Amino acid sequence: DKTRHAFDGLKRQRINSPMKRSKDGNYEDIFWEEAIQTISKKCLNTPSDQIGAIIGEFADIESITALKDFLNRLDVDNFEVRQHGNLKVSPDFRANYLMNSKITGVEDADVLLLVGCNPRYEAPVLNARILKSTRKNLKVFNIGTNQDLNYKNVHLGNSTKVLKEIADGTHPFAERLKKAKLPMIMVGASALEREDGAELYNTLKVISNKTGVISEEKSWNGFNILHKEMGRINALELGINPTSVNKNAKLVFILGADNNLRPEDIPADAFVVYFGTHGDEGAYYADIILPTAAYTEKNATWVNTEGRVQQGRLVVMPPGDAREDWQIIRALSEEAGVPLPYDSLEELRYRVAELAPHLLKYDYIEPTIFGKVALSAQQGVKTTLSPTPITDYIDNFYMTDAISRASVTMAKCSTAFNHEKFSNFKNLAK
Amino acid sequence: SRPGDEEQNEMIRIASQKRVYLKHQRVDRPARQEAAFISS
Amino acid sequence: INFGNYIRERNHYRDPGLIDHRIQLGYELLYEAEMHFSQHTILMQYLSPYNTPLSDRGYSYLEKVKYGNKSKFLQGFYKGNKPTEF
Amino acid sequence: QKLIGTNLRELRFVFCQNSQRSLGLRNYIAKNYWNLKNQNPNFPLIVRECEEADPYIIARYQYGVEKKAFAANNNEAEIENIIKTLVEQSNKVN
Amino acid sequence: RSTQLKFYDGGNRQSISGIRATIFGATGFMGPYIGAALGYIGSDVIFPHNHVYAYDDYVKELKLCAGSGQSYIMRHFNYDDDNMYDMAIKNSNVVINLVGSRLQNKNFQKAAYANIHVAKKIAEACARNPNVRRLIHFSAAGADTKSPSPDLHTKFHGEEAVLNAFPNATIFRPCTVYGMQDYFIRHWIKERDWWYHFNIVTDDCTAKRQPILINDVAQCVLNALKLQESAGQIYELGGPHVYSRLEVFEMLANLSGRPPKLAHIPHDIALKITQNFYNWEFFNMEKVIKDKLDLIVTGKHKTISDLYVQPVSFPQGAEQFIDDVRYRGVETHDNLEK
Amino acid sequence: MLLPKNAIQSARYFEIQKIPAKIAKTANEKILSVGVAQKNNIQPKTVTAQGQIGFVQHPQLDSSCQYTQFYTPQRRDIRGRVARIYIQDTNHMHDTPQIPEGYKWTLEFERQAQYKTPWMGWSFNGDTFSKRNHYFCTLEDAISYCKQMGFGYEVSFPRSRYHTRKSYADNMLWPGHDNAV
Amino acid sequence: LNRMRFITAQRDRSRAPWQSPKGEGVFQGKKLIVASNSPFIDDMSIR
Amino acid sequence: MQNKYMQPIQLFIVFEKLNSKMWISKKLNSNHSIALIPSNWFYSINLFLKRELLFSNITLIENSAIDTISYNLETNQNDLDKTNIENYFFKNKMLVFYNYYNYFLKSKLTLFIILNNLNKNIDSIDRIFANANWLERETSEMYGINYKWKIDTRKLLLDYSKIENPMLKEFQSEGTQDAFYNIFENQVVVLKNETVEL
Amino acid sequence: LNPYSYEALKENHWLVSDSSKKNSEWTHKSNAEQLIAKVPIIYVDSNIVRCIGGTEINAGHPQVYIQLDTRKHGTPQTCKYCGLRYAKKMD
Amino acid sequence: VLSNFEQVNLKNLRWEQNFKKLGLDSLDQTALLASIEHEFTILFPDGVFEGFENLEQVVNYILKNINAV
Ligand SMILES: CCCCCCCCCCCCCCCCCC(=O)OC[C@H](COP(=O)([O-])OCC(O)COP(=O)([O-])OC[C@@H](COC(=O)CCCCCCCCCCCCCCCCC)OC(=O)CCCCCCCCCCCCCCCCC)OC(=O)CCCCCCCCCCCCCCCCC
Ligand SMILES: CCCCCCCCCCCCCCCCCC(=O)OC[C@H](COP(=O)([O-])OCC[N+](C)(C)C)OC(=O)CCCCCCCCCCCCCCCCC
Ligand SMILES: NC(=O)C1=CN([C@@H]2O[C@H](COP(=O)(O)OP(=O)(O)OC[C@H]3O[C@@H](n4cnc5c(N)ncnc54)[C@H](OP(=O)(O)O)[C@@H]3O)[C@@H](O)[C@H]2O)C=CC1
Ligand SMILES: [Zn+2]
Repeated sequence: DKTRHAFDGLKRQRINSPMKRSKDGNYEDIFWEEAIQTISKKCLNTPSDQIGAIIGEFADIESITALKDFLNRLDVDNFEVRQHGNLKVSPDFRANYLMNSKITGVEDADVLLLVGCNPRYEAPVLNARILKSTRKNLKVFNIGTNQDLNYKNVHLGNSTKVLKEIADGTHPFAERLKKAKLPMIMVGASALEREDGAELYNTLKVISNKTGVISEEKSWNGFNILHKEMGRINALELGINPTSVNKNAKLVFILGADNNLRPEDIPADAFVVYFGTHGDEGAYYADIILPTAAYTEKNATWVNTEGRVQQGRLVVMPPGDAREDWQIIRALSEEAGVPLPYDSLEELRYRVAELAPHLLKYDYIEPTIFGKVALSAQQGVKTTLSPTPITDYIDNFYMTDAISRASVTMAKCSTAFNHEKFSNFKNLAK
Repeated sequence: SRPGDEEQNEMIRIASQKRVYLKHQRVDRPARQEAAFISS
Repeated sequence: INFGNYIRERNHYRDPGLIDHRIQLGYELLYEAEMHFSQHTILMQYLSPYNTPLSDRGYSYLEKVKYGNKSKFLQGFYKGNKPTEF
Repeated sequence: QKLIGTNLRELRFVFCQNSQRSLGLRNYIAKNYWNLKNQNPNFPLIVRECEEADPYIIARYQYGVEKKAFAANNNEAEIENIIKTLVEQSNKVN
Repeated sequence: RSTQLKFYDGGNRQSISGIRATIFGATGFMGPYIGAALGYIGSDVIFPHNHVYAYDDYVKELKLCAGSGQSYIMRHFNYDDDNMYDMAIKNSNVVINLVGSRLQNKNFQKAAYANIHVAKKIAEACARNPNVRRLIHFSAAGADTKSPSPDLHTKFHGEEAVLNAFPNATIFRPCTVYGMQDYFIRHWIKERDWWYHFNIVTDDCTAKRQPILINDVAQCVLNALKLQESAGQIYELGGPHVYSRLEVFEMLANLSGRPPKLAHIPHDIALKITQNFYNWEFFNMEKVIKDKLDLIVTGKHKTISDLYVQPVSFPQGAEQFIDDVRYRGVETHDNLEK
Repeated sequence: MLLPKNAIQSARYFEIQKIPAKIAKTANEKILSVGVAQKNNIQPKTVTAQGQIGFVQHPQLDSSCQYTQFYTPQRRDIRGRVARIYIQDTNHMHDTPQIPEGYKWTLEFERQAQYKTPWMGWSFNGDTFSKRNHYFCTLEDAISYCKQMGFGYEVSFPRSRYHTRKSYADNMLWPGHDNAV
Repeated sequence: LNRMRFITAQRDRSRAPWQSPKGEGVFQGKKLIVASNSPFIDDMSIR
Repeated sequence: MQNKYMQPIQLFIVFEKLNSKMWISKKLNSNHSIALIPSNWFYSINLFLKRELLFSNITLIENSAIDTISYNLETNQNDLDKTNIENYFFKNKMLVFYNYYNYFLKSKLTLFIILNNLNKNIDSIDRIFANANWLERETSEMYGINYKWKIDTRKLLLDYSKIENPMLKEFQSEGTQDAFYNIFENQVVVLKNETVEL
Repeated sequence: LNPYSYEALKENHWLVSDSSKKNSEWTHKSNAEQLIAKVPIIYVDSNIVRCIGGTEINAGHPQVYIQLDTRKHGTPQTCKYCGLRYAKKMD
Repeated sequence: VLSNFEQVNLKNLRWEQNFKKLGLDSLDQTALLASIEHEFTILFPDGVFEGFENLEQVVNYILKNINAV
């Protein structure tokens, strides 16, 4: 329902011109030339040490590639400014941050264990597929919150004690996994985004290797990660490290990020340039605002959670004076004096091929033969978890992103369904 | 006989071939792709 | 020279039949121009310079002054390609 | 191998996973990725696999400067030599 | 306030330029051209007018500037009512003023009214309306308080009043503009055709002239709108070169093939006759007075180069407008075909 | 929409199936020469209705595009544009349309500026070229048309339902013994 | 004379511009604090 | 079909090197017959028609062309049979059809010619049938057929100083340019096209 | 009676209501809503009422049938073609 | 006449070099020959028009011609 009725957000609260905010806080419209010139002057003045960036939720391959090239030419290497929550996963191998088993792997696995994941709220179609699989042959276990899943599940726990026991092998679920053939482990990105995300990730790696989730004889790799940000998936695909965080940044480039932003993340004295399409959030932290295109208005590439690379096509042109984000970055680089080697989509995609060629095979999942190496458990790692519950980030299914927040149908759905769906208890009927 | 008679015959031959549509062609669910791992 | 540029844009043709058809059309349009069948403003589109100002008008170099030594991509980006009102 | 972090800003290996032309680089990466990672904990070592792709080692040094080395039909010793040259040339580059 | 104007000039008549413009005094020679300049890119154009006769082609052709739904004609305009101006410029972010004393008017009171009262009221209305981003008033080159010409004398005060009321107003001071419907080339042709033997001059014909093409003037208007910094400054627009009246006569004669003949009438008697008899387009005191005066671009204000418009030379620009009126002497048989 | 396998084996047919490999000409392309080589090595060598990997082919402004008619003094943007070639299936709303779809390849052009005029709120298109889609019986014909007219083309291959066993007896199934665990 | 209302309504049917803050406003670090303009009531937060 | 009808087999009896493909349907008149004729024999066939005894009293009623490249069966796709004439439309660039009426035989004869060459070359017959002049001029201009040995190739029903083939399925009904009046040029000009979409 | 309240939305089919009925004058360029609201509820004995929007076929809207046997007794039901509201004469 | 064609430098002009050396393609050559015909009010037969290879040949032909104005 979100993907069916959230397009209404694109119809209002749309930024349609470059804007600048005065110290008093009075926004005023300006020309693209003026905005780019002032941004370039700020970039030249600011040393590369105190320049940082934030990746948005709806960032695409082309935009992230242009931003990465521009920051590299400016000598900026840190692409995160938020320190509260960062995804703890290395972008070296695709196998270590993509679902090794495809979306159809649930139809093949016999046991599926979720860690901090709520498929009903995130990827409901995946939840329906899991329902089909569990009705045919599949047993579902859950470590975290006990959400009202449409199918029966075995709730092992909510703390990291269960993970510690499984890793140590004293938990009976270790024997259960060993008995089971083609087991699958699905972990939500929030669990890896926890402060101990690296420790939890290492614990999952060792558990998978010990229990055979990654088996050469079975030729099976059941380790999976369910993401919550298409922009984060694209950044990982292009190789941007999510852990690289600039603690103190004087010049912040927010590429359409509206979730998790807080005043503490942006230093009071910083200069903020926000590439965005809606003004719900991130447009109030911005000293300069640059309109960008949406997914229905940008001819770009998108990599989904399972690693499938698809092409998002242009339906209608960006509203008002909005420009494509990659074009904006190209113009900014040229004005700042570090021109990028691509002037069109074809040349930008040639650069994308330079970085990672597999993104030029649209609607296809490129296999990787380094899954075992990437997910192998190293010796001497921390693997020390915290005694706290594992939770799910989604609270209101109908309000998760800026477009949904700006949508009217989503607001009607929220007011009509939140009170009826909220329940601190579990539906024992199912 | 003129030179183009062969081309005309080719056109007539190709015009008589049976034709089917992708929409009505059966497609079976592919089997699970066997994951491969680099040795050593 | 302008009509020469027009022909140069089409010089890549390698089909004798298409070339013959094009020559027939060209002779027809030339005859129309001779006989005043066409209007001067309608037929001067073939003779007009590709990148040079018309000799009977004063040209504006504001765009060149503003975007001196800037890539065509940046010039087009600043110019825009869609009305901004809607 | 211990100075990769300071010498370079990124290392990338783009190759094919089922081609003899890439076999050498493929095997070298599979064998030495963890060694290099342990030597340089936080350095970015990206690995990308695409069928029928030319082997390439891309070293990004600084200020958006990159050098691409064609590593086709190269033994593991040749890959070691190329990587060592790329690491050592950082001083000359900057 | 803000003088910025965001408009798209890459579209044709059916596009949306982003300019909503009210053009006062568009029934003159230059009015249709200025209106078409904005209309052809998709801008909305309003033409307030109180013109006699209503059925004149001058009023009629204003509808061709933009098209259907974009060009509007506001008839029976009252020039002494502020509500009329408010209605005219209510939805316009551009206000162009070309309301100046006609060459047919010799009354100082009427000239002052046209060149001062209307301009000041338009400027006051623009000041009242906060949505009027740009104001472009059309003055005359050589405007001065000591100028003998009542037109120039009143136009200087008019531009001063416009600047006082609306400090962000842009004042143009074009030189003698020529074109198909101008008062210079057409007047030359018509006078020589009506006399058939001479053009009647009333001075030594040493006055300097710097003609500019109306297309160049329109391009200057567009460039001034594009350039935000042009607001609140005075511009003098003219051709690349300066010619005297005698040189202009010689150039026109050479271009058209018509032998020149200038018949001199004493300036004093001509002035007395024109000031004591009825005046119309082809017989007026303003022409007699302006014959002696110099109407050229001075270095005291900004020039056309500042607007970044390269005007075309007078010999090249005026040649096309005299093709029909060409001397028919000895010509080749091939040229006889026509 | 599918002639018999290897029914046509003409040189022209094989040429239509084959896609050219780009040659770096622009300065940007020369700078990205490695990218061009990678794209040439990776993209599918030939186009057939049995293909499964989508790809984008640049416009081939060569002697082959001499048959285009959309290169005129007034308009010079139609040629070299990029189209989309895919099968348009029936909407999910209904299953038995009066005029069924999915029996032909649709060629589409991304729409340019679309604005509602102020006087009446009527929709206007900046360009009139991309209003209607084009239809072809075969992907080979569509690609041949693109090559002849000098348009670049993305190709996205269709996806259809997987055949599954269907039987009314599946409604009645014996769950099993009660004691079963 | 009221063409502006109709034009704005037609433009908003497809795309409604975001109303940016004007004048002096409260600041929390590098953030401008503005009350939500959504007519809908946040029932879950209220109760 | 309760009339006396005979196939026009004389053409194929005389032109012994050609194969016959003929149709008659109740969708047409009782005395109407369609046939397939190759382009390289079209001119000679018309020569024979114009002066054969029983075909002497023959008049070229109509002539036109069809852009068969974009032809698709939108309904009842499976009902198509190999004997239907529609099978020759698929994958063929153009199909030019002529229609004649014969008075001696009280018959109507249509000939279909398939053009597969990209330049659409075909021999004209306006030198045999006088009224074919303007018919072929219209066909050539509207569909771009390159008629050869034609009496007059000048356009007919198309605007001055313009080159286009509007009837091709690629072309859009709204055209590519609109004619307005320019005040600066004081005359009618032609510029790019912007139209209304319902 | 807040038009955006959950109760109001549920009662009005999740549409924002206009009690004054004046906004329609601009939204739909007519006062037909105000005019039709004046007609009172028509009470019909039968459980099902037939409406043709006139006195004879083809003089109104297509013949339609409205169920007056609501799950809650006496609830008026509005015709879709015309705004006439019919209710069962509960006794 | 050549002054119109700004590709060629009239200063260091060799009358024996080919039009291609001067910097004129076939279309430029045809335009230049037509311009020379207009200048001298003459008409080059097809054979000589196509046979011209440099400016010296044109000069010699015009010198021999008596109708040149
Ligand atoms: C009968 C009773 C018995 C007793 C006898 C009584 C007297 C009998 C008289 C018999 C002859 C009568 C002849 C006139 C008939 C009626 C027409 C007429 O009056 O002229 C208007 C008529 C209007 O011109 P048109 O060709 O019809 O216009 C066509 C379009 O409108 C033009 O279209 P366009 O698009 O080309 O427009 C161009 C522009 C014009 O073109 C231009 O743009 C360039 C010119 C602009 C300035 C024009 C200023 C005026 C120029 C006057 C020129 C006069 C001609 C001679 C010049 C000689 C120079 C050396 O248009 C105009 O402005 C048109 C001209 C306007 C003229 C306004 C003044 C006219 C009335 C006063 C004339 C006085 C002339 C005195 C001459 C000396 C007499 C000794 O023609 C003239 O203007 C020339 C008239 C010349 C003769 C005047 C005779 C009356 C005065 C004689 C002196 C006093 C009496 C002496 C005898 C007393 C005996 C007791
Ligand atoms: C059959 C009818 C014939 C009618 C012929 C009429 C001839 C002209 C009569 C003029 C009467 C003037 C009365 C006194 C004016 C007082 C005002 C003044 O200041 O005097 C100086 C006037 C004023 O002109 P001015 O330019 O000096 O000053 C303007 C006035 N102030 C300063 C107040 C603003 O000028 C004159 O010399 C007299 C008026 C000349 C008018 C010329 C146009 C006449 C139009 C006639 C139309 C009818 C045509 C009939 C034939 C139609 C055939 C189809
Ligand atoms: N050679 C030239 O063209 C030059 C022109 N200019 C300036 O540019 C302006 C436009 O050029 P141009 O078209 O030639 O000028 P015009 O004389 O042709 O036009 C003047 C306009 O003002 C109107 N007008 C005149 N008097 C009044 C009045 N008392 N009250 C209200 N409206 C009046 C006129 O309408 P109506 O028809 O009803 O009288 C007309 O529309 C000139 O007015 C002049 O100020 C400056 C230098 C040279
Ligand atoms: Zn009813």
